[PDB]
Amino acid sequence: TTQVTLIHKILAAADERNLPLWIGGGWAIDARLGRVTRKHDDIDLTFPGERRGELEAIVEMLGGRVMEELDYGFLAEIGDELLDCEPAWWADEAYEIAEAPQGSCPEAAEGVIAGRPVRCNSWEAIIWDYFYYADEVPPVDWPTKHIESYRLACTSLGAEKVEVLRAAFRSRYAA
Ligand SMILES: [Cl-]
Ligand SMILES: [Mg+2]
Ligand SMILES: [Mg+2]
Ligand SMILES: [Mg+2]
Repeated sequence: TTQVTLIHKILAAADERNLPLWIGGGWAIDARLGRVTRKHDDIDLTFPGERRGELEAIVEMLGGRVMEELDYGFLAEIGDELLDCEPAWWADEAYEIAEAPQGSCPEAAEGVIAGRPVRCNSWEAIIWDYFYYADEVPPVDWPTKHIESYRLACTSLGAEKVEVLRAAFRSRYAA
């Protein structure tokens, strides 16, 4: 239960600092479902961009380090575990991931991990990121774990909403 214990430690330290953090990616799907559905390669977090130093301080306090700087976030390691961290920026009434559908970082805790309520990115934000992935790697060539996590997110949001979101993504990035 290494990752669950680590998620709880990170969120405890963030709560103490009044620092909201959103679980993202595959763990966000499992958190919203309230069920662990597979083994996860890492823990994805969305953090307030202007408070990055506070997240880095949590990482250091837990004995980890920032490992890799990305174009739109950073990777950290704590022990044998990887954190894939991306910023969200204040947009008047909420934090938002750049270019994501509005509502990407809801204020209420909408998931549960091992009995703990947790903030997590919205289904629309979760699914939106798979759309970027489809432009990168053809979906027919996706690892089955991604195919399965995608279809689970789409079952949870519903086919109607997913079709409309996909169409909006195509219109956004049409050239
Ligand atoms: Cl950043
Ligand atoms: Mg991940
Ligand atoms: Mg990741
Ligand atoms: Mg919402």
